[PDB]
Amino acid sequence: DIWTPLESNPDSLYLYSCKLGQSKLKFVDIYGFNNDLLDMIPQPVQAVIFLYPVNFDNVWFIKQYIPNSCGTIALLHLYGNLRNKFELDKDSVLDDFFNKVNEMSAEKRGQELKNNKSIENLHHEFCGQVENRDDILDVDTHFIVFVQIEGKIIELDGRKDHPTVHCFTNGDNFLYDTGKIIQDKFIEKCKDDLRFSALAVIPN
Amino acid sequence: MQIFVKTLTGKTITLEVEPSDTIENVKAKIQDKEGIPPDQQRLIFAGKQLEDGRTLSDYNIQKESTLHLVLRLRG
Ligand SMILES: [Cl-]
Repeated sequence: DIWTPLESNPDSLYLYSCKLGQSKLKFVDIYGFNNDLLDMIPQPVQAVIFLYPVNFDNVWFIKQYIPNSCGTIALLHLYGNLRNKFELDKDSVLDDFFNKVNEMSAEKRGQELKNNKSIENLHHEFCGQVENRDDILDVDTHFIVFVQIEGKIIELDGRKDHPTVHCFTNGDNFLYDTGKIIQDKFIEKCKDDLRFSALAVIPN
Repeated sequence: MQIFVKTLTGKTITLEVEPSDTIENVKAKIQDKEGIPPDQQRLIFAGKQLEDGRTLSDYNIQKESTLHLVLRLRG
C-alpha cells in the first residue's frame, strides 16, 4: 500500500532513529566526493546514505515490498548491520523487530515490515510534508545505503535479490572508497540529472 | 556579477546575480536553469547554510564566489 517517501533530512532522520531506538548515530550532508570536501566530514564514517534517480552469511538483509518505504528499509539495513558496534535501546521498536525477524529470510522479514504498524506510524511522523498527490504517487528517487562489514563495502538495496559487495576497505578509507563507487557506478551512468543526495552516518 | 554553484554530481552552474539578490532569488535562478524547485534546495557558503530572507550582500558573497547546493530529496 501507499507510503509517503522520506526526505533526506539529517534532523528528521535522526529524530526518527531515536524514536525507533537508535540515538548513537547522526547524519551529515556530503557536498561532493572530491577529497577536499570529504576531508571535512568527521570520522569514523559508519555508512553512506545515498538517494539517486531510479556468501553474505554475515550481512543483515531485508526485501522491500512497499514502494515508498525505501527510506525506512535503508534505516533498517543501517541499524541491523551496526547492531554490534552501536546497540539499540532495549525493548525499542527496532530491538523488538530485529529479535523477531532474526531467523527469517530477507523475504519473510520484508513481509513482517508490511505488518509492523509501529514502524509505519513512525515513518509517517518523520516523512516531511507533501503538497500534492504526485509527491506520494510519482516517486522517481531511490534511497539506499552503503556499509562496511568485514572490511568490505556492501551496498544494501531491498529491491535486489542480495547485498552487493563492492570492494575492500580498511581504516578511514571507507568514505573515500564509497565516493569512488558512487561516482563511477551511479553518477557517471547519469548524464544531465542533478537529483542526487548523500549523507554520512557518523557517531552522535 | 557572476557566482558559481557546485552540485554533488560535480557540475558547476554559473548564475548572474546582484549583491541585492536574496537567497530565494538565487534559488529561483537555479530552478530557471535546472528545474529543481527552491524548497528542495539548500545553499552553503563558507560552511554556513544560507537563509532564504537574507541577501548575497548580507553574507558578503562577492563576485566569482562559489556556493554548494545540497538537495533535500524524497526517496
Ligand atoms: Cl533543512
